[PDB]
Parts: sequence; C-alpha cells; structure tokens
Amino acid sequence: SQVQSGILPEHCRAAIWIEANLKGDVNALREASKIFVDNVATFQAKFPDAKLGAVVAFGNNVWRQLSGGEGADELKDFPVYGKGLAPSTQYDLLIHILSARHEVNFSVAQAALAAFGDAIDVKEEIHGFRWVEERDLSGFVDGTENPAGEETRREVAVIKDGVDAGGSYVFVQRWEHNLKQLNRMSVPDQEMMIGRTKDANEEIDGDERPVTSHLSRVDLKEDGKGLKIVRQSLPYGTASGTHGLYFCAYCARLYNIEQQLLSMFGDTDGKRDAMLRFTKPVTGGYYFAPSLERIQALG
Amino acid sequence: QVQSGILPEHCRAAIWIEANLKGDVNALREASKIFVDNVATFQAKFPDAKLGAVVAFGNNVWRQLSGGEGADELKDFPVYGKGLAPSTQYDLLIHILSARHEVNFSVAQAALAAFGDAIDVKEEIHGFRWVEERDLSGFVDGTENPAGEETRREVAVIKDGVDAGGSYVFVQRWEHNLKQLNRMSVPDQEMMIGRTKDANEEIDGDERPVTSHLSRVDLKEDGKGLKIVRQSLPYGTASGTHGLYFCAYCARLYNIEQQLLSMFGDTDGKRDAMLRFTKPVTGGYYFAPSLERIQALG
Ligand code: HEM
Ligand code: HEM
Ligand SMILES: [C-]#N
Ligand SMILES: [C-]#N
Ligand SMILES: [Mg+2]
Ligand SMILES: [Mg+2]
Repeated sequence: SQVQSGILPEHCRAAIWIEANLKGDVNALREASKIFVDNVATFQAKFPDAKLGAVVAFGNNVWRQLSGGEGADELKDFPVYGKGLAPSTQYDLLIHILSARHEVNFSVAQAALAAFGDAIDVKEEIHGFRWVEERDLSGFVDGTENPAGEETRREVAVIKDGVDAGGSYVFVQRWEHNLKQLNRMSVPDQEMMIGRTKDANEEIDGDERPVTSHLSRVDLKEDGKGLKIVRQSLPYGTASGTHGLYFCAYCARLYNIEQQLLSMFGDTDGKRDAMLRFTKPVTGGYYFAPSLERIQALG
Repeated sequence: QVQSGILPEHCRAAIWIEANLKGDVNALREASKIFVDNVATFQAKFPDAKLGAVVAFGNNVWRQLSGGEGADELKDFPVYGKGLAPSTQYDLLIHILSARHEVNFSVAQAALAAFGDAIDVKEEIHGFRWVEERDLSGFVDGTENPAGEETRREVAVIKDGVDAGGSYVFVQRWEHNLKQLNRMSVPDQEMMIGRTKDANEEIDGDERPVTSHLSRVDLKEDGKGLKIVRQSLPYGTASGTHGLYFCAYCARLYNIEQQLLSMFGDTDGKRDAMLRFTKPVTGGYYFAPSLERIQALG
C-alpha cells in the first residue's frame, strides 16, 4: 500500500544510484531488502533534517522469481532502442538513495551493501549532485515541466490499485556529455537542440523548433493527454573525467517511458533526438519498485 | 594576501586536481592569474558558499617560475619508509573548498578552462565531510586541528621574506580497507588511533601504544607542537575505492616531514598502526604562493 520513500521527494540535492547483478540464489534478496528498508527508517530517524528517501527495485528476471509471475505486467528487460543508439545494460537490482545530504546518502549506500553482501555484484555506483540554478551540465535548466507536488507526482508515478498498488516502474540511463562538442555549437543551435532558451529557460514554440528538438521528442500526448513521468535525474562526474546526466524516471506505466525512448532513438518516425550531437547514453535498464508492504511480504 | 583556500574551516566539500605540465612553464603564469580572478568572481556570485581555492606548484616548476628565489624547503616528495609511503610528485595542485559541492564543480571547470591543454590531469578527487565530521573509519577527524583564523594563519602562512603569505602543501590519498577495520574490536581500533571511537576522547600518551596515530603525529620539539593545518576529507564510492584524501598546509615543510618520517618508520623504526587497515597510494609536496606573488608571475 505504502510507496517507497525515494519515489516522490522533490528538490533533493544529492543521490546515489547502485546497479547490481545477482551473484547467488535470488532468495538472498528477500531478507536483504527487508533489512535495507529497516536501515532506511533508522537513518531517517537519526537524520530527520536530511529528508532521506530510498528505493529498492528489481529487474525483470529477478522480479518474476520474487513475485511468482504475479503483476508487474509491463515489466521486461530493457531493449536496445534505435537498433543500438540506446544501449541496454539490464541488471537485477537498483538501489536509489536521495536526500539533502550526500554524507547521509553515503552511510545509507554502505548499509545497502552490508545488507545485500556478496549476493550482488555492483556494476555501477553513481553519485548525483544538483548543479547551480538546477541546471544540467550542458547549462540548460532541468526540472521545469517535471510533475510538481506530492498529489500530481503520486498520480504520475504510483500504481493506483491491484496487486502492485503503491509500486512504480523505474528507468535509469547514464549519459556521458561531451561538453567540448556542445561548446562548438552556437547558443541559437543549442536552444533549437533542446527546445528551450538557455539563459531564461523559455520554451520555444513547437512549430518554431525542429521535430528533433528534445522537447519535440519527449513532450508526447495521446489524444491531448500528456505521457507524463516523474524524473529524479541529476548531474554526475568529475570536471576532468567522465561527466553527464544520470537519467532516472518513475512512472505508474512503463508505456509512457518507452514511448519517449522510441521517439528519442528513431523507432517511431525515423528521427532522433538532437541531443545525440553532444551526449550519449551508455547504460540502460528497467526495474520494478514494489510498495513497502510488498517488500515486507517477500519472506 | 594569502590564497583563499588555505584558512577556511568546516568546509563541507572539496575538489583536488593534481596535474603535470605538458606545455611551456610560461603557460602556467597567465592561467594562474585567470584562475585566481575566476575564484574572486565565484566568491562574489556565491557568497554563502564561503568558497576558497589554492593553486600550488611542484618543485621543478616552482623553481622555474620563481627563478630559484625562496621556497627554501621545497623539494620533490620522496618516498618515506623506503616505499611504505609512495611518491607521485606532480607539477600543479588545485584545491577548491566550500560549503557547496556544486559551486566547487563550477570552479573546477573554470580551473580546467584556464589551464587548458597546458596540463595533464593525473588525479581529480571530490572530498565530502561525512556524518559527525568522522573519517570513514568512524573516528572523528579534526579535533586537534588548529582552530580560528589567527592560529591557522600562525601555523600555515609564511610570515616574512619573499614568500610572505605563502604556504607549503602536502597531499596524499589513502585507500581504506573497512573490512579489515571491521575485523578489529573497537578497543583495538581505539589503541590504533589513540582516541576513543564514539566519544572521541584522547587516550593518555602513556596508556596507548607508541605506534598509535596520535603517538606518531602529535610531535613536540622542546615542548612546542609541530602543528599543521589539515583540510583532509573522505572520498570515494561505497562499493569501490574509498578513504581519506589527506591534505595539509604549513608555513614549514619541516613539520609535515617530521610527521611522515615518524608514521612511516624512518625516525624510530616503528610504523603507524593505521597501516593495518589503510594505505597511502599518492604523495606530493607543493608550494602555494601568496596572491601578490601570483599577480607578479612575469
Ligand atoms: C542527456 C540526457 C538528457 C538531458 C540533458 C535532458 C535535458 C532536458 C531539459 C533541459 C529539459 C527541459 C526542462 C524540463 O522541463 O525539465 C528536459 C525535459 C524533459 N526530458 Fe529530458 N533530458 C535528457 C534525457 C531525457 C530522457 C532519456 C528522457 C525520457 C526517456 C527525458 C524526458 C524528458 C521529459 C518528459 C521532459 C519534459 C518535456 C516537457 O513536457 O516539456 N529526458 N530534458
Ligand atoms: C588514513 C589517513 C589518516 C587518518 C584516517 C587519520 C585520522 C586522524 C584522526 C582520527 C585524528 C584524531 C582527531 C584529530 O585531532 O583530528 C587525527 C589526528 C591527526 N592527524 Fe591524522 N589521519 C590520517 C593521516 C594523517 C597523516 C598522513 C598526517 C600527517 C602527515 C596526519 C596528521 C594528524 C595530526 C597532526 C593530527 C593531530 C594529532 C594531535 O595533535 O592530537 N594524519 N588523524
Ligand atoms: C530530462 N531530464
Ligand atoms: C588526519 N586527518
Ligand atoms: Mg509541454
Ligand atoms: Mg596533543
């Protein structure tokens, strides 16, 4: 019934994402997941000012085993989109921790690793940070059309009824920005690529921007109803090394996310997102975040 | 006028960049002036960040930029303990610290834009203050660090001569093995450090082993402490490499070297007990000139 604490929080400045494969028997994830959510409650009690939230989510094969094939009807392994333009790196477990304090997130990440122990093989650990003026590292404001407030975010992200009530589908994809390539583009060119102006963050009218602009690729409607998602993405990386956006989105329907990916990567109309001129996705996975009561009923 | 990153206390986050000079040493002259101007711009834009930064130079490049004048104690970081403390001496150190990691990141990008392809970045470490100002080992870090601008200036900043306003910097990245630490009982970890873990109380010098960290580094010469200004912070990922990025400033390189000779077995043949769970993997000495000296880089 109860949603996991990390799906809905807004404005968190820091996050940690851990993606891992299952090394042993899948049944090891049952007690580890219960221990971890108990650990999250302990850290929320110890650091109330952190406004800590976390999510434990599962890949298709593992979730089919843990659920006995019941529910999560849209869950599947992340496919390769655009025949390869969006790679697929589907793992078994996703742990997303977000709060106002990176140091508290770090302790929670250590608790997650202690709980799962050697049952998992960590493939990725990314430390996200909100950058100046809530900008992506490209220099464009991120966040503007993201669903706002608990009520609307719950409507978009949280499954309303049935066996999966309180759960959500998660999509994660790490992008590597080439800022030298971006800086070769004039600001008019970068704005036509995104579909919003850079300094003032004003939307460029849909009839004035290219159909390849990011907003034209992802602001999708079906008979006038927007295919909304709750984004929790953040910048990550080092200034001298790899950096970019760690894309993360929650939705009550995996469909909304998939339609945006088919659009961005050329599968819908043969055109692809103009942001591929300076950044590329290097990982990709779909996961199912059960409700807290469902995690308690894993035993 | 001292560089802004030496003296600030209680920084929440830092970025350290260590690099080698690829191009001409003269490219570091203009780049350093641009960078200190960028730091002043970021301090004006983000006053709440309490942003500071330091540009410091390795022995060979500082001898060229200074014409061999001053910085009498500067030298390439040697290995200590015949190898226990490795040496990775580079040409340039950029240290950025503040209350806001996001501001540090913009300043790091400005540093890389200023130096451009004249440098080869060897290391970039993003430090974060952990819960209760503890090191990742779980011990509080900073208790006996000089407190207040007056005392920190006395310890870190050169008082007179050509180098007035400058400071010597030492950086050393440590990689913690928390599995090895967790195999130790809390009393055994407490005798290794020389302070109690939860309460952070000093264990009397006559009660703790001479190998305890405090016994290795709380050194006195005729009753006067060999003080240093530490700016170290935890770093890393929970699943990968993590530890302490050690950073210290001192008006005399001597104080730092005496602590290293002690920790790594060169003084009395005994080594720091912390080597049971953590090890240093980089090491370098740099000279941080005063701001007036950076302006005069001609
Ligand atoms: C390099 C990676 C990406 C960057 C830099 C990026 C950047 C942005 C920016 C600057 C905006 C406009 C401000 C806003 O409304 O939040 C935006 C909007 C959006 N992005 Fe992305 N994005 C990225 C990847 C993605 C991906 C992979 C998806 C979905 C699969 C996505 C879905 C959205 C949605 C739904 C919107 C809101 C569009 C609207 O309704 O106006 N983005 N993105
Ligand atoms: C793994 C690396 C290290 C760890 C985990 C570590 C940890 C600590 C801790 C827990 C304290 C006690 C609290 C305090 O006064 O701050 C301390 C004190 C100190 N450390 Fe370290 N330290 C490390 C490396 C070093 C190094 C390389 C040096 C110098 C070369 C150093 C010099 C000091 C000094 C001067 C003190 C204050 C001692 C006193 O006057 O009581 N530390 N360190
Ligand atoms: C889009 N973020
Ligand atoms: C010691 N830090
Ligand atoms: Mg719209
Ligand atoms: Mg003492």
